[PDB]
Order: sequence, then structure tokens, then C-alpha cells
Amino acid sequence: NMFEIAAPNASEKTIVDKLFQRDTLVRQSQLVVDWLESIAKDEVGDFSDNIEYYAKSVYWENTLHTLKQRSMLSLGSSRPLVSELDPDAPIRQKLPLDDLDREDDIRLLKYLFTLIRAGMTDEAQRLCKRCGQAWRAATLEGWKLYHDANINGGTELQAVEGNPYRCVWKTCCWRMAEDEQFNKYERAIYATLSGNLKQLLPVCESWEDTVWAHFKVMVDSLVEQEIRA
Amino acid sequence: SHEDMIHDAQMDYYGIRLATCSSDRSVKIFDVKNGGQILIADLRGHDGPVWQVAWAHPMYGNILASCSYDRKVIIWKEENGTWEKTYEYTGHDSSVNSVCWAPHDFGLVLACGSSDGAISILTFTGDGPWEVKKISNAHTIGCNAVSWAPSVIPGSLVDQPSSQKPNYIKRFVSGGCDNLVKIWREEDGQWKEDQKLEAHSDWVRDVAWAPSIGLPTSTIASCSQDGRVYIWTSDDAATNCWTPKLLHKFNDVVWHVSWSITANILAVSGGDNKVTLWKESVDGQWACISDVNK
Amino acid sequence: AFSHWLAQTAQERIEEEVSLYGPERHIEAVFSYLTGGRISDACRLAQKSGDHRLSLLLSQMVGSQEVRDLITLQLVDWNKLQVDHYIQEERLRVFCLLSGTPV
Amino acid sequence: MDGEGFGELLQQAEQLAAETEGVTELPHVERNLQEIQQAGERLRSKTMT
Repeated sequence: NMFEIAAPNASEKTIVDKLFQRDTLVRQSQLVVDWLESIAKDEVGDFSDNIEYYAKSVYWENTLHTLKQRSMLSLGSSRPLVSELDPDAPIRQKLPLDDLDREDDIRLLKYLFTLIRAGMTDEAQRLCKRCGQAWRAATLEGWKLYHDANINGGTELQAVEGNPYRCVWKTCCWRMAEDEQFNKYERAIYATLSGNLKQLLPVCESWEDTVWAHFKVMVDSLVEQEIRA
Repeated sequence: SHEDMIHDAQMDYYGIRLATCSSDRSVKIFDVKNGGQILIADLRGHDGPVWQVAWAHPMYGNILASCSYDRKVIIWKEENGTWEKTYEYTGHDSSVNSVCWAPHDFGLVLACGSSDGAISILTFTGDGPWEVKKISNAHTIGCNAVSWAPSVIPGSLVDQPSSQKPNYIKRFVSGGCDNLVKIWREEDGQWKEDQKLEAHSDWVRDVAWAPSIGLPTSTIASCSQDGRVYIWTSDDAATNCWTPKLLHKFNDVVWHVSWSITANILAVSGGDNKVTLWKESVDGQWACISDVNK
Repeated sequence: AFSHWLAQTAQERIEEEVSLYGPERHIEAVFSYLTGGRISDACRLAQKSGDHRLSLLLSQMVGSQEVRDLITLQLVDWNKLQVDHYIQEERLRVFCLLSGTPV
Repeated sequence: MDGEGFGELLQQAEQLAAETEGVTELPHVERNLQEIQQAGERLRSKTMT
């Protein structure tokens, strides 16, 4: 009883679960991915309780205190800094940021980068709401699709998840990748969310990582093919 | 030629081009052949007086870095017969004083210390980013001299075949102007405290890693302003076996130490307008085998 | 149908303030684009200008309720942080628009 | 089967723990006041900077 056919008549999650059920090749691809990432999460374990001791919750504290003293003292500083807290404040402004700031950043980038190379998403929002990158946690949501089934009962939550602008939004990320100029972490995560082979080359070098990426890319390309189909 | 006397001047791996840097505000370059030589260039750029450059390993090609008083490090790569200004860094409060390339086994990363009291270490992908490894409070006062880890030296590698590649832990050494010397190892993504050394009650000027090819041990020639030249040696840092020995009691402020390209002997600049040529004799002791009157 | 109506209506408004504004006035353009719900051409503009962070923000405008939980706690944090005194209320009104906070 | 009086206390504890875990700042991504403790004491550290 393999493979099916239909036309759009209801919420796109119908499309989704049809697509999941119909094909074999993607099915074993999904299972081997579950294998590898089960490996990953077994490696993870209690990184939750272990980050209890990695924590800092002051945004760009060094730039904070130094601009404070520039405004605060007889003498300021001869050092350029952002006037903005924006996640793109420096590079948009080309303005520098402090090393301790950026490097505790890189540290949390290891944390969550690993967490999401494993996909450890609960811990992902955990770390977001630790360090106050709720903006970044928002950025995390651009790909997860949309649904609702409240065609029943009272006005009750069946799904409210996200913005249905996601196909074009991945296209936008695709072109951002073609634009480059990224940190390793953002480069990897969104070249991943795009399955972009060349910009996924830098970070995956292991046997497991390269086969993993093979499966990721091919599963994506397939899945979007029968999305449009 | 140069308007000011030369601090440093280095030939290539192949003996066929010479870079010559003074504090004369620019650095001039000759091709080298047949005993003859043509000044192929004089690179400008350095808005601070220049002291030091840094050539890179040949399997990478031809790479030079330079420090200046302006807190600027200029980074030069040679094309088609043309060396040119490829990367340049500033952000420093005091003149960048020490730059030195790492072994190609570790890669294309330069070490960059200044008397700022803190030090950065900068990686070039060779085509890509300049990865920054900045360590603050590296000194309570400032950084004078720094040396890397040379990548391969005897002591445990006799049983390690040539076909395989061993783990490359990063370490290095340096001495500053807080009257102290210090030793660093790299881990967790950063560097932490191998060793603190307080024997020269005065500022250390230059530091010399004995290229310990044939040596299980770890050997240092430390020269300070106080006229004391310490051979610091440990067979094992884990058993903490660093010991001082006198090499020579020069009565001048003791200045510079540099091992041979042949990795055999040491040249020591003294407060005498001389460079003493010392060799650890075959027996047990350090003998000034020659001299060059600067 | 109301949305398609507003789409018809705001055409000339967009055509008028578009001559008015620019990447200098880009947050004012953000306000206009939010008032339109015209995420499509907003994103197209942001990309033709290479405005990647802003473009990513654009999708979040009508994300899940969790987006707004994020913004509530995040802005409570900025309140405890006093950063507003150092940040123009321009992006801040963008933030109010995203967060559903009118005042 | 039997022991429903004890199952009552079991579900009481389950719902009290559900409160303790969904609210009261404890596990599964709750805003832990400990990190605000961090923020305030780092303010103090910036004060003695």
C-alpha cells in the first residue's frame, strides 16, 4: 500500500503527515537521524543542571559599564562602541564590542550550538531565557510551520504556532547565506536550516557529521519537493 | 638605504630574500642571489616605529607580520614578486612589542603581545578570518617578551611512530615587566596558568627557548635588566622540576636572546654593543663560543 | 476580506510615504509596514537593502504567542536594565508593535 | 486495583509538583531568580570595579 495522492482540502499538517507516511526512503532516513541524535541526547543528559554554573545575565556588561563611565566621569574613553543593544547593532553600525562580552557570547554559542546540533530544544529555550536572548529564541521560530484545528468546541487552543511566511522565509535565509559574513554558529545553524552544502562544509568534519549532513540535506530537498507537489 | 639602524632583519627559508626592519618607519626588502642583491621593495605603512616582523612556514608559502609603535600590526603577503599589506590590526593602548609565528604543525597563528599588560593571539585562515584570542590581565603591568611552543621536541615521542599524528596541545612562555615570567597552556578554548616565575627581581628583557630537539627536558635562557641570565630547566613540569642556573653574570643590562635557525646555539645581545655567541658545550656547561661586535 | 480591503486602501498611502522615507527613515518605514501588515514587500525592501536582522524580525511579527511571552519577559528585563535611556524609542516603538503593547 | 486512598495523595503530590515545576521558578525553562541574584551581585561587582 505504498504512496498516495490528494489535493489541498484542510490544514497543511494534513500535507505534512501524508508526506511522512507515504515514502520509504525518507522514512529510513528519519530513523537513522533519530539514531544519531539519540546518540547526541544520550551524550547530553543533564547539561541543564551543568549550565547552573555557566551563567551571566548582563547584556554586554563591559560596554555597559564603559559607556556608563564615559557618561559618568570627568574622563570618558577614546574607544568606539555601539549606542545600541541591537543583536545587529555592531555590524550594522560597524562599531566594536568588548572581548569579554563577545567571548562569553562565543561560550554560550558552544552551549546552544551543540544543543541544537543535537536539537536539544527544551534546553535551547532554557538557555535563551537564561541569558536574555529572547530575540534569538524568537529567531529560532522562523521555520516551524503553522496550524490550528479549533473547528470544535469553544474557542480553544489547537495551534497558534508562528507565521505562515516560512517558505519564503527559508528562501530569505537561503539568500542571506549567499550573502555570508557570519559567525561560525549562526552560519552553521542557518546554512543548516537551509541545507546549504558549502556553508555547511565548515563545521561538520566528522564521519558522523558528514553522513548526518548528507541525510539532513537530502531529507530537506525531498521534503520541500513534495511540499510544493 | 635605511635612515635608522636596524633592529631586526630576516632572510627566508631559502636564503633568497631578505626583509630588513628598522625604526626608520619603513622596511626594505632585497632579493638574494649569487651574493648579489637588489632592493626589491621598501614597504611603508607603519605609523609607529617598527621593531619586529614574523615570517611563516614554507608549506604555507611566504607570509610576514610586523609591529609598530602606533599600536598597529601590519600583515603582508607576497604576490607575483609583490609583498603587500594584507591584514592590519589596532585597538591597542600601548605599542605592540612582540609578534611571533607558531609552528605550522599548529598552523598560521601569530602571537601578539604588548606592554599593555595583556596579549592577543591572532589566527589567519590563510584566506579567511583573523581569529582573536585575547587574554586580559596577562600582566599586572605589561608584556615584554613572548615565545611559543615549538611543536615537536623529544621526551615521550620515541615510541610514537612517524606515520601517525600526535595530539597538538598548545602551550607557550613569556616574561613581562611586572618582574615576573609566566607559562601558559591552552584548554577549554582558553589559556590557563602553567607557571609563575619570580627570580629576576627586575624586569625581564628577552627570553630564549632552547630548541630542544634531542632534549626530553625544557630549557629557558632568560635575560633581564638586572644582569642575571637564568637557564631555567625542567625535565617535567607535572613534577614541577624547574630550576635556575647561571649562564653568565654580565654586568650590563642584559638584552636579547635568539636561537640559531640551525637550532644549535644562542646569540645574546649585551649592553656592550656586542652579541655573544654561546653554545651549551658537549659536556655540561654553557660556553661563549664566539662573539659579534655589533 | 477586510485584509484585502486594507491592501487596496493602503496602496496610495504606501506610494506617498515611500517617496518620503528611506534607510534613514527605515524605522518609520517599519512602522508603516507594520500598520499595513505588508510583510512581503517589507521583507523585499529589507533584502534589496541587505537588512538581514530586520528581515528576520519581520517574520516574528505574527509568530506564536510564545513570541510575545519572549517579548514580555525580555522587555521586563530591559526595564530592570534601564537601557531605554540609551536606546532610541524608535526601535522601541517597533518593539511595542511586535509585543502588542500600545502604551 | 486497590489503594485508591493512597492514589489520592499520589495525585495531590503530582499536582503540587506540577505547580512547583510549571510555576515557582523550578525546572523546564522557568526564570530562576538565582540568575537575577547573579545580575544584582554583578552590579555590585561593577560597583567595586
